[PDB]
Amino acid sequence: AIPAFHPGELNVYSAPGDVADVSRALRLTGRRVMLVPTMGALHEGHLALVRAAKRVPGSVVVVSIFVNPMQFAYPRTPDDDLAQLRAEGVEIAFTPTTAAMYPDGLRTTVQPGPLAAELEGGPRPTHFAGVLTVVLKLLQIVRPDRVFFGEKDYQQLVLIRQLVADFNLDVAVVGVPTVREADGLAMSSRNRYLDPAQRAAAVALSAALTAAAHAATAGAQAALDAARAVLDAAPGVAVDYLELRDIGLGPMPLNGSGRLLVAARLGTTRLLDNIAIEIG
Amino acid sequence: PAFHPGELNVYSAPGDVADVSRALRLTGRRVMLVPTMGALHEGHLALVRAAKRVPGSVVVVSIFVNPMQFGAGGDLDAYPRTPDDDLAQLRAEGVEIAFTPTTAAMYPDGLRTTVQPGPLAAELEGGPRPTHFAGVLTVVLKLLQIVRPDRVFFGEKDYQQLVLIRQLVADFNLDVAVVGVPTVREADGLAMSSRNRYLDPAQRAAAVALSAALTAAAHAATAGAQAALDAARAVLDAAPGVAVDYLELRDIGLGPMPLNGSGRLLVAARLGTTRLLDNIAIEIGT
Ligand SMILES: Nc1ncnc2c1ncn2[C@@H]1O[C@H](CSCC[C@@H](O)CO)[C@@H](O)[C@H]1O
Ligand SMILES: Nc1ncnc2c1ncn2[C@@H]1O[C@H](CSCC[C@@H](O)CO)[C@@H](O)[C@H]1O
Repeated sequence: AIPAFHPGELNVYSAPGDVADVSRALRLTGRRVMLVPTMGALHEGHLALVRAAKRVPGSVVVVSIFVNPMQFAYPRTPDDDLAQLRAEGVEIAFTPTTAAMYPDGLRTTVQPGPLAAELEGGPRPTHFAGVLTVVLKLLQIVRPDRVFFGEKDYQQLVLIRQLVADFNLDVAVVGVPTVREADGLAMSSRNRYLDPAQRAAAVALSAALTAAAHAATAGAQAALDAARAVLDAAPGVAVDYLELRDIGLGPMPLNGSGRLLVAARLGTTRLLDNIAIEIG
Repeated sequence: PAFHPGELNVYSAPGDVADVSRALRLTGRRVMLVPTMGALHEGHLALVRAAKRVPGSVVVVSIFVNPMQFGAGGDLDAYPRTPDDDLAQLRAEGVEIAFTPTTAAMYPDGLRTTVQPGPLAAELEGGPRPTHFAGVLTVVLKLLQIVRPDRVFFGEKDYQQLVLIRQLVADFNLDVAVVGVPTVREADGLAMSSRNRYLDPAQRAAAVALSAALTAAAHAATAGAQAALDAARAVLDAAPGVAVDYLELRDIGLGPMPLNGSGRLLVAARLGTTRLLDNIAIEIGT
């Protein structure tokens, strides 16, 4: 017997089987199930995922809130997150416990391809296994038609595309453009940790990337050099990498579409950003 | 793509069987999946029959000699391929779908994202072959995603493989029921296997010691674990030219738990270059 679902209201489920049964029943009624995976502490960046999901005709939006210990006190405002979702007209929140997600501990897991050891995988060599493992599980629990990820974490988005292709998953992966503060800083929960000198310096990540994207008419080296100049003008910004790659994060082609990605530490706060680049 | 019912329909393209499967499921039919590497014998046909008896089912039998679950050199080229016989057997069984993918269609990016099994995969069959079960669970995952069956069928013969498939399915919340089917045996007890064709008359005669030892142990087990294990071992010791790789008594889930009353006794032995497996349910004190 299928759990209670009240249309037009926020329905919250903590049991994987409960959201699974409702998702299945809803799909049979001709809803298209959209999945928005989050780790809570929702800002406008996450709302852009929600709104992207909402605009699909027939959508019912499932937002998972689950702090996945496998990809690591993280920020935790449960009541506030649910209010944001309620305000957005999301009808399903999925809020499992760790015990619910991992009843048998870490046993079978996803091993990502080699890209998981590069870029963000340098400092954190197991982070992406954690991500792909919990993503695969949510996909199987919820069985969405489409799943939504922000372009801000571009490498995560690329690896999710690889997970979906590699395991023949029947879901469309949708990347949603980065939401930015008024000065271009990519929205992130971490931003609140920056002191005022750090927050002023943080602007150099996005400024560096936009410079590069416009410098790119003069070629790949001019793009990279323009980006480095901007980063070089910021104090207290320790660049971990600044790398131009093709859109699938392979080596950058001589001409064509690429992505430029940057990561930097401002004190104890690590920030990432990335931008589309067209070479020449 | 076309699907003619009451006939065997062979699809090579994953997209083709995916479309047909989905179409069938929407029309009411329940999809049964029986994954094989071909070279079918009566053991595989019990799997088919178990699938076939599920009411309203359509049966998909996949045939794919999965390069990822083989080590080098060596073994992959040596696995028997008898596809004419296979398809004929499936037709004779009233199976409606054979799925026969190419390596390129399954591994267009080579080994990129893969399944990493739990620690069980390092044990028993995994000992000499530490990448073996990653290969199996990777292809089984992909098959379940392509075919999206209601239930998937595996033999008890490869009992550790069954256990790990159950782990895959639990751990990744796969929406499929795993059905284990009892081992089909020759008249004397020899567990049916594609490997048996590599036993000459003498080795074939000796090979009965595997099932003899396990059934003796299952009967001796009223007298406890030591008695069960020592009975099996005596039968194996008395068998000409059987080299035992392992004989282990484990809990039914094979994992980080002690044996109590209920267990599984598993044997692997070499007859010349041919490596044979068998296992049996054990009840201690029963
Ligand atoms: N500023 C932003 N703009 C757009 N998307 C964003 C932003 N900030 C965060 N997100 C997006 O919000 C999601 C964060 S939680 C991801 C869960 C996954 O790891 C599995 O556990 C992710 O899709 C970010 O890329
Ligand atoms: N004698 C038997 N009785 C019952 N089932 C059997 C027997 N012999 C083999 N099988 C069963 O036939 C299947 C072999 S193909 C497994 C495919 C996997 O590695 C990924 O490609 C397996 O379910 C055996 O346990």
